Amino acid sequence: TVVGIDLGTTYSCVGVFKNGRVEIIANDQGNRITPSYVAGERLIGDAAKNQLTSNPENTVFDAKRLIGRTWNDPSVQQDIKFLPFKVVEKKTKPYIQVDIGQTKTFAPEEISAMVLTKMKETAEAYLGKKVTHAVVTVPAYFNDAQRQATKDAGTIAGLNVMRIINEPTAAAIAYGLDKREGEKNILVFDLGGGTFDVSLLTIDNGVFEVVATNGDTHLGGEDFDQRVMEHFIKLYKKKTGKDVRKDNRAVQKLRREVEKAKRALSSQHQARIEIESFFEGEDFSETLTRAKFEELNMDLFRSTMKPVQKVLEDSDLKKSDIDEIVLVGGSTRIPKIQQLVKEFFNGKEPSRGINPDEAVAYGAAVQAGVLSGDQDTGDLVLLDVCPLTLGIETVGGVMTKLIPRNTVVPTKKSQIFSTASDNQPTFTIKVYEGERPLTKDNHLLGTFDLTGIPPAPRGVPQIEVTFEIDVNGILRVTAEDKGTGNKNKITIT
Repeated sequence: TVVGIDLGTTYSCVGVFKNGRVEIIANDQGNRITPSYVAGERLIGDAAKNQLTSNPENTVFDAKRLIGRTWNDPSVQQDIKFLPFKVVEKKTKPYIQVDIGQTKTFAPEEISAMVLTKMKETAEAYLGKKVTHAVVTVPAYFNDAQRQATKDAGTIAGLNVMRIINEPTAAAIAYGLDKREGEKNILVFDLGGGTFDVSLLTIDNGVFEVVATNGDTHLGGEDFDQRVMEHFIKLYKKKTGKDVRKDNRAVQKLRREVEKAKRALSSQHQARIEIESFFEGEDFSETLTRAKFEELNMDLFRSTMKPVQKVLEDSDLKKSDIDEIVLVGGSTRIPKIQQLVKEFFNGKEPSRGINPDEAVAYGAAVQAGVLSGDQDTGDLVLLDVCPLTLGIETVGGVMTKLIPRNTVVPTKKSQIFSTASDNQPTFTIKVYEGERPLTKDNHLLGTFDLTGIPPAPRGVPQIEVTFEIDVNGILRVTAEDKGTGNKNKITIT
């Protein structure tokens, strides 16, 4: 069976379509999203990320920033300034050098391969079978090199990447926006852990097109965490006099608490940050209000509107021209974000229902099912049918059908006719092809007579007219006096 994988900058997610529903699969730790992190032993996911504070030089993350790019790419030269691990050119490509005290050099797609191996190892456990096929998502702005590099990361991990799909397109498919009538302008607002992407999608009768894209490559949920961590470190110093910044474990534990507290503030107006051994055996427990969280981050929040205005004016659209707003990324749970977006679109409510950090993985899994042979319902048999309507002329030049259009061949169909006059001694069978009610508007294929009808009043004699089509398309029309056994036939080609 084939799975859907969201391979994100900061977190990755895996889903699958089974028993008429998509299932987002939790990992060994029970988390439905896995950090895109790799760190004597080799660690992948939550374990690797927990090591960052103590061993930054040899903890690899944000490989998606480098994948399928050249060393002299201004984006690469900019990003390597703030990455703690060693990035070196080799044949014009950026390579990551870490200490396993063995030193090793990894291509970005090799780090991504390890992350995909973990997501593959998450789905196999749940399903109880080996996973060999996947639909993998990429940002809409990815070029062929970045798409191929992502394909190669799947191949190294032992997956047949059937399709590579745009992240905004996958989000739209999760909300079933592909299964509506007419044309729709859709904005995708994607605020992830480390990246902000805005995408203007057009859908005209099932067909998706990415009109324009914008955002900020260095804005995400983790920037909101940093602002809160700053606040509580400053406050703890003021409350006590202990500076905590250089205590690896203190910052590690504070980050965990701020992440969970932030998520609670998406549901409630107050959350408690409780650390048990914060610094030198001292406990720390404080309340963070929603109001205080919003105050610390309001300028970051307001900055997400600027790229939204740019995609609109780059695509020659007004706010009014937008039909749907789809929210993607964990950070779009933040009530103030949803409030700002709604305010921006003069009272229009963004689309919600799917957990916004699972939306891309959900949509990937839907397309996965569409290419999955496991979802087999029932088989078809081709029918041989007659493309034309065949019949005979009745009193008044009326078209009486014996073989309707799309009747299956071979066939034998009989209808009973009688005389239109008292002691009528003969019938003329006039064979017609066409759809019109008067035979004058239809095509004559031929005629024959049936003579020697014994005398009787009108409507009393009983004649069976039979139309026979065999395999060759040979039409054979028979008229039989059922009373006597009198017969005549014609064969039309």
